[PDB]
Amino acid sequence: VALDPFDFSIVLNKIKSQLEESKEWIRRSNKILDSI
Amino acid sequence: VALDPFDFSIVLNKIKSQLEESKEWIRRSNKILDSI
Amino acid sequence: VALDPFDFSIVLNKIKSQLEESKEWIRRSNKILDSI
Amino acid sequence: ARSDIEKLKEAIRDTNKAVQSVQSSIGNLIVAIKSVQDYVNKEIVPSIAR
Amino acid sequence: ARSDIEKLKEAIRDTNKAVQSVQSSIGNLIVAIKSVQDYVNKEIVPSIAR
Amino acid sequence: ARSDIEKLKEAIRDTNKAVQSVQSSIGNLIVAIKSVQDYVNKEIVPSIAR
Repeated sequence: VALDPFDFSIVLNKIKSQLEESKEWIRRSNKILDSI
Repeated sequence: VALDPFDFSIVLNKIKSQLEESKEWIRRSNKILDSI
Repeated sequence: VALDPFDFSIVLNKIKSQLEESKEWIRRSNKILDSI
Repeated sequence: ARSDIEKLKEAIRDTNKAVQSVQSSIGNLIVAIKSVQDYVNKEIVPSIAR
Repeated sequence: ARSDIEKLKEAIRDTNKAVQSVQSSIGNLIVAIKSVQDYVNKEIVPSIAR
Repeated sequence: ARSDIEKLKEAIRDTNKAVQSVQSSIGNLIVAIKSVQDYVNKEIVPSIAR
C-alpha cells in the first residue's frame, strides 16, 4: 500500500525534523567537550 | 541495471536489520554510561 | 522540480563521498581509543 | 577528575541521542523508499506490461 | 589521567564528525527521494490518469 | 579513575559500532535509490518520450 502524496510529505518532513534534532544533539555534545 | 523486486526486498530488509543492530549498540553504550 | 539525471547523479555521489568521510572519522576515533 | 569524567559521560549521552535521531530518520527513509517501491510494483510495472 | 581524558575527548570529537558526515548523507538522501517523489507526482501520476 | 576511563572507552566503542551500522544502512539506501533511478531512466523516461 503506497502512501498517498500527503502522507509521503508528512514522512519526508519527519525525516528532516529528526535530522535537525540530530544536529542539535551534536552541537550540545561538542559544547560539553569544549568545557573539559 | 535496476534490481528486480526480490533483490530490492532483500536490500530493504538489510537496511532494517542494520538499523536494528545500531539501536542495540546504542542501548549497550547507554548501559555502560549508567555504570560509571 | 525533479532533478535532471545529471544532477541526481551528483547528489548520489555526494551521499557516497560523505558516507566514506564518516567511515574515516570512525577509524580515527577507534585508533585514539586504542592508544588509551 | 570526577568533573571531567562526568562531562565526557554527558557528551557521549548527547552523541548517543544524535545517533538515535539519525536512526529515526533512517526508519522513515525506509518507509519512504518502500512507498516508491510499492507504487512502482503496483501501478507502473503492470501499466508497462499492458 | 589528564592524557586519557584528552584522548577520550578527541575520540568523541571524531565520532561527532562521523555523525555529522552521516547527517550530510541523510540530507542528500532526502533531496534524492524528494526528486523521485516530484517526478512521480508531476510526470507519472497524470500520465496514468490520462 | 582507571575503571571509569575504561567504561567511557567501551561506551564510545559501542557508539562507534552504532555509527558503523548506520553507515551500512546508508550504503544500502544508496543502492535502493540508485535502483529506482536506473528503473526510471531506463523504463519510464523512454516510455513517456514514446
